[PDB]
Amino acid sequence: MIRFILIQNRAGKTRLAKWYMQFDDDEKQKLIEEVHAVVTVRDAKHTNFVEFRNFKIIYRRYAGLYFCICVDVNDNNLAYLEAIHNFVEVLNEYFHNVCELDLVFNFYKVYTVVDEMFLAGEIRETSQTKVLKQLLMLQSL
Amino acid sequence: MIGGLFIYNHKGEVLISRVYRDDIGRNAVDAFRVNVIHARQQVRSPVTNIARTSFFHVKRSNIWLAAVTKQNVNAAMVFEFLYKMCDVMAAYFGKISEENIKNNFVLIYELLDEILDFGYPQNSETGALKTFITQQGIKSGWRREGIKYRRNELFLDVLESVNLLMSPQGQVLSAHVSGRVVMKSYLSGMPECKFGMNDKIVISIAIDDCTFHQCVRLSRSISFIPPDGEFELMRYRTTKDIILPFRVIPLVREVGRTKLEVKVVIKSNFKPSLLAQKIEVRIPTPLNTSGVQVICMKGKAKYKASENAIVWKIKRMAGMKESQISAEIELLPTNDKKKWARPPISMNFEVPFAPSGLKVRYLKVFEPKLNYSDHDVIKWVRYIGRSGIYETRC
Amino acid sequence: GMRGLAVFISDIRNCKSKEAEIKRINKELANIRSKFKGDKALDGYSKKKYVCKLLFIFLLGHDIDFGHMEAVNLLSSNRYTEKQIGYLFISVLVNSNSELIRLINNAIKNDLASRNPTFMGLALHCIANVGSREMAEAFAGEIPKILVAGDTMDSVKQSAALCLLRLYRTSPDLVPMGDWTSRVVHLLNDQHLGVVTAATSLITTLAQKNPEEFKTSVSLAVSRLSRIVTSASTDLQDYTYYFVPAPWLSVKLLRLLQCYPPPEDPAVRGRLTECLETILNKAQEPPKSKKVQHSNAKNAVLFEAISLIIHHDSEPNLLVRACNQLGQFLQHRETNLRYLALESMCTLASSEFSHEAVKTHIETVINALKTERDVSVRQRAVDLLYAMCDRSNAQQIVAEMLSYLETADYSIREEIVLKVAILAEKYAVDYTWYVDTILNLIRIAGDYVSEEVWYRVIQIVINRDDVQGYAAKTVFEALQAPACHENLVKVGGYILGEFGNLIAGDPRSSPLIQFNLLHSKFHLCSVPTRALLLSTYIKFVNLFPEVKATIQDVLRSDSQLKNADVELQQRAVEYLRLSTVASTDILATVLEEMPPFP
Amino acid sequence: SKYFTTNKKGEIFELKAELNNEKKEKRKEAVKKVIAAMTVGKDVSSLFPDVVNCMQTDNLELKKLVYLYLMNYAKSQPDMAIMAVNSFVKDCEDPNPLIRALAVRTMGCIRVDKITEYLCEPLRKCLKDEDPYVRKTAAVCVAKLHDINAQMVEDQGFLDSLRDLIADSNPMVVANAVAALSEISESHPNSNLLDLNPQNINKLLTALNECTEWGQIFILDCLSNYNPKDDREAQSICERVTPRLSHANSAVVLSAVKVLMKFLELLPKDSDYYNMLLKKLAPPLVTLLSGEPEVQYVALRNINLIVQKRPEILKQEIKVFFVKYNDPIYVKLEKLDIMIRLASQANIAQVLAELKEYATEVDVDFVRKAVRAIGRCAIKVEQSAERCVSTLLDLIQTKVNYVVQEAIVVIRDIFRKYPNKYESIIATLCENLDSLDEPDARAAMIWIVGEYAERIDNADELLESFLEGFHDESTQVQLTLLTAIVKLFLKKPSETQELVQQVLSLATQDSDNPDLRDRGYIYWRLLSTDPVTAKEVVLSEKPLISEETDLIEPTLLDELICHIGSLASVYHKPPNAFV
Repeated sequence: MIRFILIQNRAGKTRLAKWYMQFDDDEKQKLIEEVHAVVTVRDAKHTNFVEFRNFKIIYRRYAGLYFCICVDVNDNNLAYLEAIHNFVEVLNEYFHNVCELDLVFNFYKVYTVVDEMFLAGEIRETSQTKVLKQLLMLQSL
Repeated sequence: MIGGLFIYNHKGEVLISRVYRDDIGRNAVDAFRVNVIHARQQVRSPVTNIARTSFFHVKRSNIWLAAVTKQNVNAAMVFEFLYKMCDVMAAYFGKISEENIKNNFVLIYELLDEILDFGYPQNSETGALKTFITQQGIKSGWRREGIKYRRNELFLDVLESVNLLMSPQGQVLSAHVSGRVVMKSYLSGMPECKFGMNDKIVISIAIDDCTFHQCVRLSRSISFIPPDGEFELMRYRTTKDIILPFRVIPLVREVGRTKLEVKVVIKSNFKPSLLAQKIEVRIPTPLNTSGVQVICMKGKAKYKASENAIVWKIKRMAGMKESQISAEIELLPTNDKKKWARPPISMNFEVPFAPSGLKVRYLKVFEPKLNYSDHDVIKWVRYIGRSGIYETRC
Repeated sequence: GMRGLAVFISDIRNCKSKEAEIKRINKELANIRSKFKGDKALDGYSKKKYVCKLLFIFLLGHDIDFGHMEAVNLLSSNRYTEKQIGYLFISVLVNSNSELIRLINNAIKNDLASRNPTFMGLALHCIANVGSREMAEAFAGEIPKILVAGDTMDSVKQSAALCLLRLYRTSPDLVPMGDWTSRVVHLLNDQHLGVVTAATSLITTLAQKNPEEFKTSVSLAVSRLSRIVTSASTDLQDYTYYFVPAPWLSVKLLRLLQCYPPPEDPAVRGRLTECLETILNKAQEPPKSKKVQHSNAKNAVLFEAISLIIHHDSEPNLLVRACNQLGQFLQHRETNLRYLALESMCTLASSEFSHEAVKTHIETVINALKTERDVSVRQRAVDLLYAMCDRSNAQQIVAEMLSYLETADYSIREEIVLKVAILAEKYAVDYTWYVDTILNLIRIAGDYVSEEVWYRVIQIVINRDDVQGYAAKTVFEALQAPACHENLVKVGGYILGEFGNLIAGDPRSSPLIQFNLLHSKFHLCSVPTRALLLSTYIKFVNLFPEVKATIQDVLRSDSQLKNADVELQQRAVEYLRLSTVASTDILATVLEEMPPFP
Repeated sequence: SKYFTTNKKGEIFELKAELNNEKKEKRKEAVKKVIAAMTVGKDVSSLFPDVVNCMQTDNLELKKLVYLYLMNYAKSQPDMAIMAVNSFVKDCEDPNPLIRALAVRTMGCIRVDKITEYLCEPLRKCLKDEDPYVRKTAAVCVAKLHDINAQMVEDQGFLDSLRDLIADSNPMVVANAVAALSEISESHPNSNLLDLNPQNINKLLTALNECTEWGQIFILDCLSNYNPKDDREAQSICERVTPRLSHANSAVVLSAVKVLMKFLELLPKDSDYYNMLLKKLAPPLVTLLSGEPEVQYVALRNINLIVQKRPEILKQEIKVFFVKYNDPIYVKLEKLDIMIRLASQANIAQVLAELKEYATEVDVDFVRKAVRAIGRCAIKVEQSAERCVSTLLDLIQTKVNYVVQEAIVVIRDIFRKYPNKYESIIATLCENLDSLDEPDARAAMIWIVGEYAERIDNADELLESFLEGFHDESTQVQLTLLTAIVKLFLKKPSETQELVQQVLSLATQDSDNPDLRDRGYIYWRLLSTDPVTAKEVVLSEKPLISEETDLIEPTLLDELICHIGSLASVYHKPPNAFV
């Protein structure tokens, strides 16, 4: 399953954090710092599948942004990497060439999208067309 | 003459840098961040040489200042310049803190470019820099009276527990140490104790913690009055620069679906003059295990069907050694499915040192009314490191 | 429509110091709490804006200790946006007021009672994200009825299935196994693929512990998998991700099939084998697009199929084809594919039907290790090499590791030398090969060899070697380098002292040259090495009467007699008095044939 | 691809637009933000030309912050900054020569092969200026230019200009050029450092009293290389250098000490000046030790060599080198070493009164080193061995573990130095036999039991207690157990036949150690061959040992004294060791 989803910048400021397991604020901050430290050191030649405590992290870089999903050791890697890319594509389509400021100024809509695709630590919906239609219908209200 | 200057935070991330000679690359920065800031057993010294490069370091609060050179520089020059520059910065914006560095990056860069030219500390009186710099800094009840003892005594015990989860290839997935200091003092009167200790302690997921007694006073040094009998002075949890006493290497070979071979090698990563005692290694075995043939040249090994594990007991072991246990397991083919999910190998030990690297520097006991001092008091100090959850994935 | 918050982000970003940020946030918090605590009635839109601002303040990092009352009141509103804001705030920040928790439970019950799909979706998302004990005890009996009702919308069905998943994971004792299982199983035939995905996830988790109730889903799973893999480019266009039909659903279905024994029905097994063969055949085809995402999407399903094939382990042809495909993946640009293929072959290494197939890729594995830049790929390749090492290829694998040692990184050297020692001890057929391998290992990486290995090599050289001349010549050749170090010096001193007579015939290994080389090594090592070398010297005195005098002046030097160490002084004194006193025939009695190890 | 890379509504476009404004009020903030982003590692290359366009301004701050970014980029991306010299060259004719000096420094900070065309010409025109600071900066960047590998045909002219710059009325400038010449002389050709002794030395000694704090250091460092030729001239130089007790903590004082000790050659007692100079050299060294801990550490490292070369200077000043409780450990160890160095037969009664004190504190490292120092005292002074042994027995009786182990290890060495003098002590040691956990302490105890075997009637039982757990022990304790048991056999035969057979069986057969087996056979082949020769071979008289540990190579010591102030005297290694 999925433990948490993070969208971060290079400077370390967390742009989005979704948690699917119980944690405290200090523990959450420590985990965020550890994830940032682990992801930043690695270069582009390295793999995207990095062990982290007793889980693993599937991460992708988009310019100055880092998208991270923390999953169990026995879970599939390529499927969740493509889930990351699908999520990024839908974010780009919905925000009309999304940028970092778009995520900053519309955190609640991003939370709605993340709930639409990921729920209870699993993949909920995969189609871009249906997700976009639902989001447009909600925005029409 | 000064190769370059670096300013680091407590966590080990470089706050600022300024390199004056190209003969010093980022390898030097990494070497300082590893061998000095994150040293484990390195002997402390202000001037350290590594890879034919000399580093002079000065600590101010939780900030590190390093002057880097590759030549035979005048040693007193570097330290006098560091003191003068620290005094100048303190005069410009008061106390030296990481937040102040973040706010006055620009002024720091201007000062470094101004007072230090190519490594040559030109005339840099604080009064005369006002003309040359056009910027302005941004400033910002527990012990009864009437206690008597025939003799003065005290015991200190630093009790620590180390917890480790390690990957099969040797990557340290997680590690943290929980410790406490226990003081048992038979002292006559109302003594005052100054406790001095080194920098290994800063003042679910394990996070750094430090909690003192009610009698502790902070102003480095810790001043207190010991209550009679035994009491817990301070407790703490640390996560950085842990010293791991042991390293376990498992090698598991699955011969088809009927046999199995497990070879475990344990190594002792501490000094040869220290001795760990009561070592026990728990090696799991699959549920459908008909029997096991185990051979080891150190300690004794036995199989437990009720617990379904191999217990390997070593009475004691010295530092910088190695040991190996090899077991051949025969499996009855009941079900050709439900692969044996390997649980981690467990370790228990006791080491006569603090794995977190803590070391007590001094303890001065002064009595105002009576006449005795720390020379009269008899002092014992014991370190007891122990294993908590010590697991290596197999 | 919130200009104040929009300018709030800009104003807080414009702060030039931490004090400014703290002052601004404290002022805004004071304003918000004063407005809530005021007696003036304010509209619900202001409530929404201020709750959003508080949520932003919390996400900034600082704490919030109030505002729950307004957020909980927002749930009863009939405007969707206010309800979403309230539910988001409640999910992010949890309060311990029991009456407040009960009021939230009642409001969520009222929303569930409604027939609006969106409100039901919001309520289910709140339950799944919070997942507290109170929510479980309130809605465990209610959620499955919502899931199995035939008039519910598809989105509500997906959300309800995942909610039941979350409650089962967090509260397993509070969810009984009822009669709703048949509907859950039948959900796999729904035309909406998202419903199938949610049902597959829930069924996988439940059957991980209760196989009998859901064992009937295998036929539906294999039929849907066949329909997915045999579909054309104009079919299932809604769920087709970069020319790949339904990657995630197929992956989930294969994961579901992985937790069950092989199907009992022969028709089901035939269909499954057909599906796996079709997937592998489609994988061998050239890519249909240059985009990497198509490659990743296809490879995910491919690796899931391979894992299922390994798990079942009943089709030799499938295993051979999987081995061929995995071996093909080693010659690929992407590092991820190489890593995953190495893991998969290491899994295959423990299978009876594919030992030869995995062995065939030995040259490819060695080349990948030799040309590898990533450390993790190197480690997995080394583990694979150790895993597939057998009697026939033991020599090749050991030679490959020894050849790698010269240019190896220091971090991996300990693991490499340990594995090399284990393999050499295990597969030792010819004593000459074992002795040569151990001596080469020492000469290369003695800084990482233990103290048992070079006890064993000397024990074997003594007991039954018939290679004593071979043992001595290799050591004599190896000791001539300036980089010689501790373990090599020790074993070389012992071997030379014991068997210099066997190679003293050659003009390149005369006794004087041997002694000169050893004494050149002498003054650079620690005290146990020096004691061993002194025993070697007294051996030389008895073996070579021509060099005795030259040796004696070495002992008599002030560096030995007055040495600070006790052991060196005792050895020097004893040996000097042994050579000088008695006679030459007496000395040969103390230094006899060295009876062999027990 | 280009995901999140768009620059239509991003902060990069906003920053680029903000840099094109003509208002300095927002321009200063934009430049500060750019500098901060560059510090945080952001890529601001696309904004580089705009910052270049910011350089064409009249305000002082804006240019200063722009040159700060240029200096930042000079080390980061030299190629980008190389092409900007066309604006730097046209800045040496304006008023306010501090701008000219800043431009010269920044231009010298760039390392480009073709930059010489834009660098060689201005320098020859900047040494002749009204403002001496321009000449100072030029002298500084001369060394930076010399760092670049080039033929430098005009090096003769550069050195002539630097030499002519010394004879200048105005103080930190000349004590910057002397440092530049000292740096150049570090790579000294066969003909370098022309000895214009009279005028240059007179000018240096005249400007020495007027230079800045670092000026005295540079001048003294340069002068230390000089070799005098006249006894009267040497006396004059020493008399001129002695008043250096300046407010500078060490560097000035240490350099003055270096110069005086290198310039130390004269008649022994023909003139009452050698004694006066030796007396004057003590107060500055003594007052050096009151500085910050790092400077204390450097001063102690230098005082070690000073005491080594000539102990007469610090003969009676041992009271200063006592250890304070709050000092850092790296200063405590040096203080202990110096204390042991100065321990003469007169002050032992007080030095030993302190070392014992240091053995009753908490710091374990210092406790072990203090016990070792108690041991070192008894080998350096033969009239205090009884007192040192009494102190060690008291420290054994205090019943602390780490004190007892080190005390036994040290008593072994004291016994080896003075045989057949402390036989009665042995019994008191044995009672403290159950608290030996180190292998050094166990080895020392077994060795002591092996010796004096006739003075102990209980040695047999003591060694039988050791033999039971023969394995699971270090190799050195096994070796010393073999030697001790064999020695015991040769003194008490006909009653220990069980011991030797047992220990030789344990070493020969049970132990797989090669050299241990060799020694087992070597001993076995003596006892069974002839008991006459074996007694002479094993129990032969062992020659005594001198205290050779506390000594240094005279040539190395002379070189270090030649290099007192530098890092050569801190590592105590030759300068060629680190390069």
